[PDB]
Amino acid sequence: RILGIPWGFLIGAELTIVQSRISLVNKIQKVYRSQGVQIHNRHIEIIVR
Amino acid sequence: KGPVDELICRIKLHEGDTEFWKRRFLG
Repeated sequence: RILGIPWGFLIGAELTIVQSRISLVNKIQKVYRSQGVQIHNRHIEIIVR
Repeated sequence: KGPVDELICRIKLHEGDTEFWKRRFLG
């Protein structure tokens, strides 16, 4: 409602997507780093993508 | 769905006005 029709959903969905991307990778890496498992972010970002 | 100061005249729609939405995005 703050932004218009062509950008209320454009960047609004992007904010949800971008925030979820960094959140999802952190939570997944949190499990593996805690257990002493080293996995590059590439293998996780592909799944999150 | 219908079968006075008429203040509706000042309700300005900015559909398609890219410059207007950029200002609100900035602040």
